[PDB]
Order: sequence, then C-alpha cells, then structure tokens
Amino acid sequence: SEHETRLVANLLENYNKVIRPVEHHTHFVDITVGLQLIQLISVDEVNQIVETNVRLRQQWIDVRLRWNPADYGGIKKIRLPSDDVWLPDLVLYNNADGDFAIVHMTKLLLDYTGKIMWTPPAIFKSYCEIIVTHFPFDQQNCTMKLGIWTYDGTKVSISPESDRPDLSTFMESGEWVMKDYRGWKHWVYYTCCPDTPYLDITYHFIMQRIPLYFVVNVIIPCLLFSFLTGLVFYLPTDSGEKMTLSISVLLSLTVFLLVIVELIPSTSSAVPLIGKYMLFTMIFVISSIIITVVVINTHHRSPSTHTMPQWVRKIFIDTIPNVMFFSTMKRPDVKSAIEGVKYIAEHMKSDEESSNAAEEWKYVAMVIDHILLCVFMLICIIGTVSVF
Amino acid sequence: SEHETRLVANLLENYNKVIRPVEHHTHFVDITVGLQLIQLISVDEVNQIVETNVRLRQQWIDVRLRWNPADYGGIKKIRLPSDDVWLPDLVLYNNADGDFAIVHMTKLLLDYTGKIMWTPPAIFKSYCEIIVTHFPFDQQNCTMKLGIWTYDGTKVSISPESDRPDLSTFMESGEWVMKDYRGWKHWVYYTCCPDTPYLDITYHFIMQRIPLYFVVNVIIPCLLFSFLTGLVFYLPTDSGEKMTLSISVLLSLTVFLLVIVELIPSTSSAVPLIGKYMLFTMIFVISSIIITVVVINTHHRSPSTHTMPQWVRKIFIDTIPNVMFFSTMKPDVKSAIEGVKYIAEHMKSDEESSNAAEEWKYVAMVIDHILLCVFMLICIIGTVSVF
Amino acid sequence: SVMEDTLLSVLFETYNPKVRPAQTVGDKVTVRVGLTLTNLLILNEKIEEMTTNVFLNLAWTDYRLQWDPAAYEGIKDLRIPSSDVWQPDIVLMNNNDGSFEITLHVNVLVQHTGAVSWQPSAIYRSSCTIKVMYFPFDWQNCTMVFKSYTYDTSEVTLQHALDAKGEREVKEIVINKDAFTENGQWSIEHKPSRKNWRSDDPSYEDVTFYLIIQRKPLFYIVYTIIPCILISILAILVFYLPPDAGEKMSLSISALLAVTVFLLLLADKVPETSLSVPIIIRYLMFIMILVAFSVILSVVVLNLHHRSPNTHTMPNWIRQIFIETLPPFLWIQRPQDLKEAVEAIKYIAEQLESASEFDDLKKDWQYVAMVADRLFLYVFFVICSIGTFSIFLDASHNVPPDNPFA
Amino acid sequence: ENEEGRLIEKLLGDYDKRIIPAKTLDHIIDVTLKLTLTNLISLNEKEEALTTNVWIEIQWNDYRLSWNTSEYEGIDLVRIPSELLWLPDVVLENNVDGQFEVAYYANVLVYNDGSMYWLPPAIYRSTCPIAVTYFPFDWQNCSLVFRSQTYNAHEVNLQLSAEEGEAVEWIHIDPEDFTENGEWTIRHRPAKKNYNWQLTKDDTDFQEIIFFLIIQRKPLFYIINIIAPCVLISSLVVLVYFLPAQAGGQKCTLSISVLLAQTIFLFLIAQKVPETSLNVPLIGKYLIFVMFVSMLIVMNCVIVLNVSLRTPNTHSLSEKIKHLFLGFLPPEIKSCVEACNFIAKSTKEQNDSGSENENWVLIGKVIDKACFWIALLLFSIGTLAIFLTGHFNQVPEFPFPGDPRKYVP
Amino acid sequence: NEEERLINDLLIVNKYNKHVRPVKHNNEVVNIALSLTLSNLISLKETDETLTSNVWMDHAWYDHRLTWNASEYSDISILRLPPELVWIPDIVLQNNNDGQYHVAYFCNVLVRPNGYVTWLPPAIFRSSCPINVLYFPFDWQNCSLKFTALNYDANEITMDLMTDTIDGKDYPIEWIIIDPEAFTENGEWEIIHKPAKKNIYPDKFPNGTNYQDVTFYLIIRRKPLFYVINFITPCVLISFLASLAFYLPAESGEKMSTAISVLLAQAVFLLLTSQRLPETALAVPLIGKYLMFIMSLVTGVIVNCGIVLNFHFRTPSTHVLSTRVKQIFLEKLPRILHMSRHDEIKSGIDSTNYIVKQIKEKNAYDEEVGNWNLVGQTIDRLSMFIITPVMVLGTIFIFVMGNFNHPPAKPFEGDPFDYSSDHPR
Ligand SMILES: *[C@@H]1O[C@H](CO)[C@@H](O[C@@H]2O[C@H](CO)[C@@H](O)[C@H](O)[C@H]2NC(C)=O)[C@H](O)[C@H]1NC(C)=O
Repeated sequence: SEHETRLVANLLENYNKVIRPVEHHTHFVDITVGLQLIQLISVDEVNQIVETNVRLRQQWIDVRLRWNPADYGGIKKIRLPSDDVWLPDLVLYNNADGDFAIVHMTKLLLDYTGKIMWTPPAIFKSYCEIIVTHFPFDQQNCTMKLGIWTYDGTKVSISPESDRPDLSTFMESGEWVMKDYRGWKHWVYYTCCPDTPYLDITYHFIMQRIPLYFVVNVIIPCLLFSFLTGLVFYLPTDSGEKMTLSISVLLSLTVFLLVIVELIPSTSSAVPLIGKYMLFTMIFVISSIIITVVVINTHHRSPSTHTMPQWVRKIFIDTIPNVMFFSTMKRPDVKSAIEGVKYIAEHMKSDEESSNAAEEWKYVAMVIDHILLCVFMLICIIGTVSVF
Repeated sequence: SEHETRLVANLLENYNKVIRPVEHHTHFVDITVGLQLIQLISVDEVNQIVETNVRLRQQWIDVRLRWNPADYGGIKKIRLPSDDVWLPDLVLYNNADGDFAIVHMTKLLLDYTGKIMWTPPAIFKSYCEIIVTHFPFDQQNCTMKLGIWTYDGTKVSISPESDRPDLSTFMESGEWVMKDYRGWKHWVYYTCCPDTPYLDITYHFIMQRIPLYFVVNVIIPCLLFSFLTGLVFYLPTDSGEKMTLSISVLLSLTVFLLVIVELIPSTSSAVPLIGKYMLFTMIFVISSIIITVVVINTHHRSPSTHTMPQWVRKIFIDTIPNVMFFSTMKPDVKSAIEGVKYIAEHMKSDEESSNAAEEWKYVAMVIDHILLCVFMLICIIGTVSVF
Repeated sequence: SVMEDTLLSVLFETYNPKVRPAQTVGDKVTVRVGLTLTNLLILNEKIEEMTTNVFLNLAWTDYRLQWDPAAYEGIKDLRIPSSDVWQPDIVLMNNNDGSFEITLHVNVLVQHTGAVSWQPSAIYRSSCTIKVMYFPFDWQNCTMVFKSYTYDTSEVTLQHALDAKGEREVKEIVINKDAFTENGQWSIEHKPSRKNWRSDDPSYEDVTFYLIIQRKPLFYIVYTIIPCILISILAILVFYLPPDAGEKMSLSISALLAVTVFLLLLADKVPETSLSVPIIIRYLMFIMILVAFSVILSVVVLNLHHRSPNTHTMPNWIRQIFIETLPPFLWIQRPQDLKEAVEAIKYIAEQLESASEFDDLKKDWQYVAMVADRLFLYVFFVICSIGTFSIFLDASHNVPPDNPFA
Repeated sequence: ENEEGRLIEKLLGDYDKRIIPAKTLDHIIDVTLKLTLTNLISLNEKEEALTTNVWIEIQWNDYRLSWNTSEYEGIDLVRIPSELLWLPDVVLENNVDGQFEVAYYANVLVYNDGSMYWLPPAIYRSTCPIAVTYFPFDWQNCSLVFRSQTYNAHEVNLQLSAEEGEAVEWIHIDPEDFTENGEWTIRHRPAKKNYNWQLTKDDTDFQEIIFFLIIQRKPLFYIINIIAPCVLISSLVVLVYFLPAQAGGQKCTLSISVLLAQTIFLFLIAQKVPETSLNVPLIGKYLIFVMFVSMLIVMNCVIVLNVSLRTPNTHSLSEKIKHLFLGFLPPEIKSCVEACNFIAKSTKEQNDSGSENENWVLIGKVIDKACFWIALLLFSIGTLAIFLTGHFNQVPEFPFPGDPRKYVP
Repeated sequence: NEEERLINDLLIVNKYNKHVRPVKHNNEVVNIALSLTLSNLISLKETDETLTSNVWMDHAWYDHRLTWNASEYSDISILRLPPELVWIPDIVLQNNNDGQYHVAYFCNVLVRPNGYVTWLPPAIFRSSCPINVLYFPFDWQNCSLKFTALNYDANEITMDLMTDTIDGKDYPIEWIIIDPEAFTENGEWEIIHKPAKKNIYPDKFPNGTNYQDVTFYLIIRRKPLFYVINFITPCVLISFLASLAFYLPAESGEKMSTAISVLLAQAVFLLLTSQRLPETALAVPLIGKYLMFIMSLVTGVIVNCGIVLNFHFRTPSTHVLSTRVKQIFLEKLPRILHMSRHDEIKSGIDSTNYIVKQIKEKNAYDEEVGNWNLVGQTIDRLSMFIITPVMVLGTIFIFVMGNFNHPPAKPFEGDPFDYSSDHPR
C-alpha cells in the first residue's frame, strides 16, 4: 500500500523508541496488561516449575504515533513491528527456568489515535510452590507476577484488563482442572526506593489435579500389596511360605517407595501424606513380619525344652477361641522280646505326650495368628468405610 | 575518556576486519594460542563426550592498530570488542556436541604496539574416546584439537603459548584427577589441502578417575553377592534353601552386570575388566548352580531306582573323606506270627534302603564340601592377588 | 547478472516489507496455505507433542513486486531473500514449544506478475491431545493449526494451496514420496486440511492440517502383552500345584510382582493424563487383581490343606459342597509279664487306630483343599481367558473413522 | 513535550559505548555491586549446580551521562537501555553453563550527576562443589563469584554497595520478594571482595566479589522416605535368629531378601547424591554397613542351618562340643521271638538317632541365641552411631570461622 | 597489504550483490560441486533414530564477479572472504532431526583469481536414520544425509558431486571422503559402504526445489561384541538353568522357584533390550525374537514342572494310579529314555493282627506313593530330553542367523559399482 508506506515512513522518521510515550515527563504511561492463558504446558512438581503458554496483551497510547486517516487514504489501523516503537519492559518476577521478559517481538496493532495493541506470545516458566501434602489429590496455587522493571508507578502504570486472566481459548489440560484464576494489582514500597510506588500484577491459577492417573498407576498397586500384607496371617505355618509372602509384600512396597520419592519434590515444608501413608503401611508390614516370625517360633516350640506357661494356656487356649464365633476352630529269651514290646509301647506313649504338647503350641500359634488376621481385617473395614 | 574515544575512532576508521593483519600479503600473522582449563564439567562415558570450561588465550600483533601514546594522553592499552577487529578462526576439530569456534565474543586487550590479547571463554564439548578396559579404575586420554580453519600455515601460524595447558585456576573435579596434560603442535596435510600444511595444537589431558563412587556403588555389592556363592555350598540340602540362595546371588549379579552396562559406552573397542570379571563370576555362579542341582539330586537319590556305582563309592566314600583335614565329617494266631515276621522283615528292608539313602547323602555332602573348599581356595588366592 | 541487479534495485527502491501489500485501502491479501510433510518424526505422548518436518507452502500476491520481463532481459521470476519482501506472519499457533515461526527462511520466488510463493521448512512441535483410552491400539488425531499471527480476516484471506497444476485446491497435507520417511510406529490414515472460523470471533480464520495417525502396536504387544499373558498362564497354573509342594506362594507372588513390574515400567511410556485409563493399563491392572486373588485363594487353599482335627472341626456346609456336590462337576472325585505285654500291644494298636482316624479326617481336609483348588483353577482359567480376549477384542475394534470429519 | 527525548538525544549523541568512562588516564571506575536473592530455585546435586533467581545491583559513574537538571525541565533521572551504554562486564565466573551475563538486559537508571544504577534480573547456575559426607544431614557452601570479564583492577574497582555508610557484606533478601526453598534453609549469606594474589593487579581475575550461600538441607523428607524405611527394613535381619533352622523355616529367604531390599535402597540413594568420589554419603555408609551386616547374618544363617541339620551319618557330635554348647552358653515261637526282638532293637536305634539329631538342633538354637544378641547389638550401634553423626552435623556458627563477624543486616 | 585493495575492488567498487546468483545471464546455471568429509560418526541413537555426524561439507562453485588479474595486484593467488559478504549456495540437510539445516560454523570461503570459490565449513548434522532392528545386535544400518538446494530451483543452480583428478582425467567423488589424518573410528559402528549420489526426480520439474538433491549414504555394521558379551551370554546361561530345573527332585522344594527365577531374569533382559531400541513395528529384533521364544519355552518348563509336582504328590486317597499310566510312565518311557532301571490272649492276638494290617496297608500306600514319585521322575526326564534340545537348537539357530547377516557387499542392489574411494569410474 502506497498510503501505508508513506504513513509508516512519516510515523518513524523522527521517532525515538528509547523515550516514553508521554507528552510530558511528569505524565505516566497507562498500560492495560491482560494475561491470556492458552495452554498449561506442565507442572514440574519435583522442580516446582509451571510452564504456561500465554499471550501477554498490552495496550497503551503512543501519541507520537498518531495520524489523520483522511491524509492516508482513510487508513485507521496498521501493523508495525514491535521493535520499532517503545515497548514496556514488563518482566515476570518469579521466572525460574525461562525468559524474564517478552522475547517474541511480534507485530503490534496501531490505531490512528496512537492506541497500541501488542499481544506477544510467551512461555512463562514460573516458580510454583508445590504443596505436596494431599498428592495426588492436591490443588496447587501458583502465580505469575508481572511488573514494569525499571519504571515506578509515576512513570509507567500497569492495570489489568479484567479481574481475571483470559481463559476463553484455553486448552483443557487433561491433568489439571482450572478451579479459579484472578489477577491482583499490588502497590509495593521497596527499601531501595521508599518514596514512590512500584506496581505489579499477580495472576494466580488455582489448579486441581485429576487424580485418576496416579490413583491407578501408584495407589491401587500399593493398596493391593497392603491388603495382601495381612493375608500372611491366614497362611498356615506348616506351609513354610509365610516369609515368602510377607517379605515379597515388603519388597513390593519398598519398590513403590522408590517410585513415589521420584514423583514429588524433596521439600520438607510439608510431609506428603502419600509418603506418610507409605511409611505407615511399611511399619505395618514390618510389624506383620515380626509377629509372623513370633508365630512361626511359637508353632515350632519344642515341648522338650519349652513348657507352655499357664497364662498362655488360659488365654490362647481357653478364652479367646471361645470368642471367635465365625471361626471353625475347636474349643528264656522271651523276656527280652516282652521288654522290647514294653519299650516300644512306653516310648510311643512319651511320643504321644510330646506330640500333644507340640500340638498345643501349634494351636496357640494358630490362635495368635487368627487374632492378628481379625485385627487386620477390622483395620481394613474401618479404613474402607472411613474413606467413603 | 575523550582521548580514548578519539583513539578508537581513529583506529577503526579505515580498519577492515576482513583482511589479515599483515603488512605484506605474503607474511603470516603469528598467533600464540594458550588453553586455560577452568573446569572439567563432565565426562559422558556413554556418549564419549567431554565437556570442559576453558579460556582460549590468543595473542597476535595487528600492525594496523598501532598508535602513539603521547598523542592520546598517554593511553597505552584499550579494550576493544572482538567483533571490531580481525580475529583468527580457531576451530575445535573434534567438536562433538557444541560449537566449532568461539561464540563468546568478549572484549580484547590491545596495546599501543598493536599487540592483541584475546581470552574468550568457551564450553568445549569435544569427542573423547573412552577406554573402558580398567573401569572404574581407568584413566582417560582425550584431547582438544584446535587449529586455524581457513588459513594455512603460510597465512596464519599458531604456536602454543606453553608446552602444557594452564590449569592454575582449574577447579578440582571430584570425579577425576588431572594426572598429566600437554599441548602438541602438528603440521597436518589433508586430502582437501595436500599442497600446504594446516597447523593445529592438540591439547590432551590424562585424567584419572577417582574410583570411590563406583567402588562403593557397584564393586562392594558385587563382592558381597559373589561371596554369598560359597555359602550355598556350605548349606545343607535338607534346608531346602540352596536354590533360593544361589539363584538370588545369580539374579543380583545379573542386575549389577546390567547396571555396569548402563555406565559404559556400547563400543566394542575393548572389553572392560570389570565386565569381564563379572561375566566370569556369573559363569562360576551358574556352574555352582549346576553342581548344586547335581548335589541336590544326589542327596535325594532313591535307593530303589538308583544304585550307587562303584566308581562313586570308592571315590566319594573311601578316597576324599580322609583327605578333608579341617572338616569333622565321618488257627488265627498263625496269622499274627506271620504278621510279626513280616513286620520285622519290612523293618530290615527299610533299614537297608535307608542305609543306601544315607550313603547317597554322604556322597552329596562330600561333593559339596569339595566345592566349598574349592571356592574358599579361589577366594584366598584372589584376596592375596589383589593385595 | 547486472540486469537482475537493476531489476532488484528498481523493485526495492521504495518497497517497505513492513507494509502489507494492499493496492487500495481495504484490500485483503489472499494467502494460499499448504503443507508438505517430509517426516513425522515423533509423537511424544508423555508431553503430548507431535514433532514434524514440514514444508509450509505459502503463496500470495505483492502488487509492488511487478515488472515487465521484456524490459529486463526476459527475467520472468526472481529468488529473493525472504526477509526483503513482506510476508504474512503465518505461524503454527498450537506449537507445544514457543517456536511459532519457520526454521528455514528459504528464498521467496517472485514472479513478474507479483505472485510470491514461499516454501520454508520447519521442524515443528505442535501440541496434540492424546486419547489414551486405547493405547497402544490407538489412533491419534493431531492437528497443525496455521494462521497469520499478525493479520486478521480483514487484512489477509487464508486459502488452500494449489496443486502442481494451478487448477484446483489441495485440501490436504502433501506427501512427496521422493522425500518422505515413514515413521515406522505410526501410519498416516487421513491427512485432510480445512479452514476453520470462530462464530464468536469474525476476525479469526486459520488453516488446520489434521494428521489421523494409527499406532502400529507391535512393540507394545511383544514387550508387554505377551509377557503378561505368560504371567497370567502361571497365575492360572498355581491352582494346579499341590499344596504339599510348598511353592504355591512362590509362583503366585512371583506372578504378581512380575505383573506389577510390567505396570511400573509401562507407566513411563504412557501419557500422564487422567481422562481415561489406557486399554493396556486396564489389562495390566486386571491381571494384577486376578493374580492378587490367585494369591488370596492359594493362601485359602493352603490353609484348608493344613487343617487337622486337632485344630479345626469340619463344618457341615464345607463337607456338603466340597465332598459331594462339587467333585462330580469338576471330574475330581476320589504270668504278670504277659498281661503287661498284652497291655502294651493293646496300647500300640489303639494308638495306631487313633492315628488312622486322625489321618482320615486330615485327608478329608486335604481333599476339600484339592477340590476347592480345582474349582479355582477352572474359574480362574475362564475369567483370565475371556477377560483377556474381551479386552483385546475391544482394543482391536478401534480404527479411525473412514471420514476424517475435517 | 517529553523533554527526556531531547535530553537522551543529547546524552547518547556522540557517546561511544566501547569506551570505559574514565575521565583521565589514572581514573579507576568504582563498580559497586549488590546481590538480591529472590529465590533459591534448586541445588542440583548430580550436576553440582546451584540455580538462583537474583537481582544484581550494579552501580558505577559515567561522567559522560551527566547534565544540568535546570536545562531539561528538572529531569534528574532517565532510563536508557543497557545495550546503548557502557557496562562493566560483570559476570558470574563460576557458572556451570556458558551463561556469564544477566538474563534480561533491563534499562539503566541514569542520574543527572552521572550516577548509573542497573538492577537486571538473572537466573544464575553456579558451580557448588557438594560435600556429600553427611547427606542428607549436610549443609552446603555455595558461592556466586562475580568479576569483570573485561576490565582489570587498574581500570575497574569492584566493591560491595553501602547504604548509610556501612558496606552491605551479605546477600540481600528482600521480604517483599523472596520464597523459602523448602529443602534448603539459608543459614549464612556473606559477601566479600576477594583477591587472587597469584595474579597481578592486571589480568581481570585479580579482584572479584564472592557471594556465599551456606544452606542447610531440611532432612525430614529424606528421613521419612528413605532412612526410616531403610532402618526398618534393615532391622528385619535379626528376625532370622527366631526362625526354625530347618526346611520351611525360610531363614536364608528372609535374610537374603533383606539384603536385596538394602541393595534396592542403595540404588535409590544413587539417584539422590552426586557421582563425586571424594566422600561416601552418610546414608551411603550406613547402607554399606547394613549390607555387610546382612551378608554376615546370611553367613550366620547358613552356618546355623548346617549345624542344626547335622546327622550321625555326616558329623559326629563331639562330647566336648556338647559340653561347650550345652553346659556353658545356655520253631514258630522262636522265630516270632527273634522277630519281636529285632523290631524292638531297630526301633531303639532309630530313636537314639533321632535323639542325637535333636541335640544338634539344640546346639543350633544356642548359636542362634548368641548370634542374635551380637547381631542386634552390632546393627543397633551402627545405626545409632551413623545417624547420630548425621544429627550432630552442625552449620558453623560464623560464616567464616576466622572472622568474628556475623555478616548479617 | 594489497588484499585490502583487492577486496575493496571486488566488493565495493564493483557493487558486488551478495543476493544475486553468480551468472552473467539469468538463464545460465550455477554449478555447485558438493562433497562430504566424515571426521567422526559421533553417534547413532537407535531409540531416537538419529545419526549425529561431524562432517566437513565441501562446496565449490564459480563466481565470475570474484575474478581478478593476479598480476595487476601483487601476485595474489588466493583470498579468504567471509561467507556473509559473498554469494554462497544454501545447501541444506533436508532430513535433519533438529532445526539445524545449515552448517554450524560459517568459515571463510577461498577465492582464486579465476573466480573459483571453495567453502569447507564444519558441521554437526543430526539426520533421521530409520533403524532396522530386525537383526539387532547383529545389524547394519543404512543412514543417508540428503542435501537439497531450496534457495534456487534446478534451472538456476545444479548440485553435483565434486570431481577429482588423478592422471589428467576427472572423476566424480562418488563417496563420503574419509581422511585418515582426521577420521576417528567409532568403537561401535564400522563403516562398510559410504556412497554419494546426485539424485534427480523426473516426476518433478526443474522449476521447483525438489527436483534434485545430493545424498550421502552411510552403511554401517554394528560391532556386536559388547551386546554379545553383556546381553546375549547372560541370557543364554540363565536360560539353560531352566532346562537344569528338570533335574531337581520334586522333594527338593525348589523346582518351581528355579524355573520362575529363570523366567523373571529373561523378562528383565527383555525389558532392558526393549529400552535400547526404537518403538517401531517394522520387525521384532533378533534378540527380541530369541527372548520371546525362550520365555515361552521357560513358561512351558514352568507348566511342566507344575505337572511333575502335581503327579509326584498324588496319593491313593485322592487319585488312582491307572494301569495305562503305570504301563507308560513306569515300564515303557523309562526304558526308551534309558532311565536307571485267656480273655487276655485273644485280645492281644487281635491287637497284633490289627497292628499288622495297619502297617501292611501303610506299606501299600507308601508303595503307591513311590510309584507316583517315579511317574513324576519319568515325566520330568522326558520333558528334559524334549525341551533342552529345543532350547539349545533354537538358541543356536537364532544366533547363527544373526551372524549370517552382512551388508550386501554393494550398495544400490541394481548398481555394480562399488562406490569405493580406490576405484572411481
Ligand atoms: C514450471 O514448469 C512446469 C513444466 O514446464 C510448469 O507446468 C505447467 O504449468 C502450467 C500452469 O498450470 C500448465 O498449463 C502446463 O500444462 C504445465 N506443463 C506441464 C508440462 O505440466 C509449471 O507451471 C512451471 N512453474 C513455474 C512456477 O514456472
């Protein structure tokens, strides 16, 4: 366009982009800053960084860039490279892993009135204080603090377009639900500069994690192995496999601990309830292993060296078994030949006595083990009902 | 300064940074190249790339940038941007994952005689041929081949500043020890360029790995799990845990061999001694499992179907056991009468069958004691050898 | 040539590449937009991004770039650096990274009529929403949204590119067989192109290129599904092991741990989205739960097998179910010294008889364990077989629609 | 009319940004330097890099950029992009990446007297050689070394800033903009000018400003998620001495599985600590110790199983062994008659053999008791000693042991 | 220094236009000679199907504008100019993986007084190399670097292979140049063939930029000693332990544990092999095929061990040892498999007769249990003899078919030329 060619030649012939667009150095540039969230790329929980794809909509008047449309064929809008005009040095204060300012110098829209509309894209990688305490059912509240870097409120004033960021073209995350989002303007009075106000807009996004992925992939297997933890108590000692089951459960749980510690930040500001419950279930498995070892030891007590204490006999054989109603427990040379038969009979009698004592020890082991089974299943019932 | 501003305006007025700094085009600009190693950032063994933080000290005389100090308020030195003057194109030939030339175009020092000092920083990610033979006790020799790219020796000559790189400011690694380092200048004739020699200076660093991380994290666990191999030999068959122990040892050893595999490049230039030793140890553990299966089968030989051959009897019962010095091994009543007789006969037969079964068990015990002593002897000779 | 120099000097004497070519105020610049795919490099499902190597075929008309060929030695067209002419800010809007623009700024081809064509190359990374429901037997619908970042419909009019013969529009991605490498993991089923508007925004117009790609799941089959089928075979087999072997726990628990390890290492290759559970993960969790119930019932069978009259009394219902009704269905039906000596013999005999009765009852318990174990064998075989078949049939019945709908 | 336009066109006109603003030949530019830490983003252990979000205040005087405020409508402060001005090339030398310069080249605040004030933000990744000796109870001593990349001490004088006449000898932590890391607590944050006396007043490396960050790990996460599980699982080995020493006791099963779990924990630690070989981490030393103790307990289990399952066939139960281990530490009629006699005799010998087997089992049980007590003591003392050493790892009271000063605002 | 005057005359005085093809007339064609020197094959990441190469990409064209009379100036036979001042052909690697189309370092061009411009910049190229995992780790790959000229169509510039002169006749350099003084051998990949071709696509027109490219192929054979030593050998041995599992007696109590452990080790090897290859569907690698076969065979071994255990623990009280089973597993198979082989006194009499009867029926029960034990032993011996040969022969066949896999001794099947540096045509 010849009209627009001449217009662009005239607008920038003696235009200095180092200077603020004010008619007097006492006036301030009023910038209407509006953040538009396009995509929530990532929430790096371990590194506590939130990547967002945003458009940083900025509007201000540059009276140096006014014209009369009648003198340019009625042209009322032009697109002008942002590198040619004065731009606000708007910085993301809480940058953690990206750029502090806008780097994609996209073209800006300029009205004949000097009104500029600049909506450059950005990938804000901002620091996000991740609260891993209800993981994976947690909601994160982390923000993007935007402000003019080298100008105070008396030179450049930034105001939000609206009380909330723009999520009209926001792509659904698939991992997070955007519950709330608001933009707050703040006047700060730093120590450097205690006379004048410094302005910044903090856009925060209240994000709710969708827990299906982590539920299925981490919590369900740990729940299965935790449930199998107490199944060792229904395993008879004679099988010779209680250690196999309990120790395999423990090995699986330590593997899941290895999996979990790499899913969350190593911060100690808050104890992750997932980690606390892993520790609790691992203490439970360790106690189960200790008690099953005690039960195995009791089951194999030799009556020769061990005599059942009277209190053990009264507790585990006389009272508790009568409590479990749903259990099916109970509650010439011929002289030498004659003497040999006598020895056979008496030795088999002593063997029967020893076998009865050993069977009593085994019954005590079974009763202890069944008590532990019932305790574990009661824990399971109260837990499952509680979550409801 | 007004004087320095005027000086810089004068020097760079007619200056063409495209031309070499030589009075006559047949001369060559001599460049003194020194490499200062600030830090050995990384040694990527798997990828065979060594990342280092260096300063590429370069010195040369630019006759066009001379001035008289008396004419400029006594100014004898100035700092000029590298991009303002002619610079040599030093290219790291063995670049692997970075920049071939310098990209940090820092300000250079210029004397009033035209003597330029330019020491730009650089992160050299150079290719490093890794020798895995003595991992993790290996020392690595890999270099940085620096040379002028487009100018042959008749136009731009580089000479090392010193015989060795400068490690005076080298930050200690914590993974490697700089055993030795030196720099060699070469006149190389290329197929591209057979008529004239191209000059380069190949700095090389002999760096010794500090073998404590890998010792603690690989070798000690490997030694523990390999030492658990003789226990299965001392472990009686009646325990029903020989396979458990031996197989657990085998699986852990396989895991650690694979972990080592993840730490070294997949190159076949040589076989790591640690990998070779652990493969041999896996072969030994597998042979021990084979012999343990044979021992377990022997222990359970039913005497009904298996009769001990004489070559087994004479050898394992009568020959080795005495050699084991340190071990402490070795009407209607007629029916009742016939029934008692039958009971006695069957008890006698059971005694004989037992005696045969215990003969088999003794054979198994002596076999596994022989294996235990073999393993113990191997352990003693190994510990003596490593000492 | 010198004539090219003169032509370039006259063309760009007052030409401002900042200014969109609109001969009269209000005119719109028409921009052919087409896409040539040279390589679908990656579809990184973990970060939901598709990496493609494409040529972006753009054509517009710059009335300012016109000349008479006869006045310039018959020069009918020029190759001009792309930065020297005005270009429409055509970008990939849904790029996953921050790279909106092309990578390679190839020369524009300017013909004497002002027809500017531009075929820059770019390694683009577009955000593709992954439907995990049927992974790895899934077909993804990845789109590359192209439009002018700067100019709206009032300034440029996006159109489809033209085919080699400038006769009809090409409403699809162009794939040049001479320069195109198949992914080997994805097969391109549909590659349509379409212009999209927004009823809530009359100033919005884009050209979207859709890539309906179907995963070839051989890798996942071989490396996850077959091993898990073998592990499920073992989980079934545990119910054929006799309880006396003392190895039912070993087998069942090893199967459970193996399936869990497979799930854990597969978690690394599946997307982290939570809108659905992939068919593979659902299958692995099915097998995990089935093997866990295998462990539970093996513990139950071991418990039954090791009961004795000294510890448990056999209830009537267990006897009824597992001794008579079930076994048929499972085909698993089964002188003072002489007085002292005579007293010793009597004691030995009655002790042997007592042992015989105790052994008969213990054998009844063992038989109940055997019958229950056989019942579980059949039930678990049926459940595993038909559940696996149903899941994989459901996966198999997942193909992209014949009409791409775009 | 914006008078700043005319003022800046006067200032930058005929202004050369390659020229150090030295008024005379002997003038040295004082480059004041202050660091404001707004966020300690991370201390990457594996790559030994500290990432910080810092505002670095750099102040110098450029006599060329001075004017008479009365001549420009009272303007005393302008903002000029730092790309148009001379800057002291102040860089972070100990950077892991090649990022010497600041992240964002903010404007420079220029005052009418020539005073220049530059407060650019930066994401610096600086080398922090990590001492693992007491991990996870460790405190690290990270350093941000700043110096001119271009100018030596004969022409630039790096110094720490000073408000109200007192030098700011610490990293500034502004409450209005600072986030607690959650894994690392800042205990000391001194700053000091350092000299390299191996270099001369030239060489551009003679002088430097070093900002130190002595940070202490918060170990609750590591305790709860690694050390507590590790100690609990490692305490399971002692349980093997209460399992029967016979088939079905699963003694070696339990001990070997605990050893495997400890190996898994070694692999876990491998991903949390650097690959440096100067020291073994405290948790690493504990894992090595408990793996060795578990191997000893596996040996002990094998020996006990060997002893308990001894038979008269294989081994002769010596009387002295019994004394030591159980005394200190704890024709029809004739044919029927011979048949009966043989039955009784055989039964008697079988029962005696069983008795000697039982006696070997008793010896094994005694060895289990003694070895349990030894192993429990060994494991308990090792755990207590190592993790008490971790507990008693203290951050030094002063930022520099020699200096009596605290280096705090 | 008359380089100053010469470069001034060539560039400023003559109004040299960097953006115009070096042709006198528009219809002329610039001939760009192109060769590739490989200095280091940095890596071939199979997972990302990327070839990283350290190459020197040699360009040679004629620029009539950069001609000068060497005598008019102090004799200057050569001149170095930055490529940002002269016209260079933008030859781009079309099949790159990252966004690096051009070369890394834009070094000076060399210009002779006849206008012959040579440009030899170094580059790190990351090109797309589709991976054939079929015979991994005994595989050879066929990586190509396809270079196109997208800045000018084929009517304007013609890509060609650089030619070389040996004894007066010029022959095209139809291969990647490898300089012994500047080539680093890859410890994992051996270069077998390295041809270079100038491809023309007749279905396209010279009007376009897709009509003609220069492609440098690189057929490289993997050196498998690493994978054989560290992957195949452990897997094979651990597999043979599965066959060993048949020799354990059923009363050992560790038959199933042994077989299962072998299966888990094989699964671990399968997963670690899975992590080392791309997730394509063109083929199951040779090692993957072997692992699938051996895992299926070991699962069969586990099932057969379960069957042997089921048979061993049968008793007369739960199962009847059928005469068919006896005849097969105790008489016939054993031999084929060559397997080894006064109120008092009557009461007392009644008690002893009852004791005898009980002991006698106990002996019969034990005899039948022993028969079941022998049946189990027969089954496991049969299964050993039937599965160890299958395991061994499958292993040998699979890992011999791997070693009998070599590149075809000539690239371009239909071409008899060797494309060898020592025999140009
Ligand atoms: C480049 O050359 C080809 C072949 O000469 C041109 O193809 C012609 O295109 C016109 C325009 O549609 C058709 O009418 C002719 O039938 C085509 N010829 C053939 C042989 O197919 C092509 O148009 C040319 N393109 C440019 C940009 O010059």
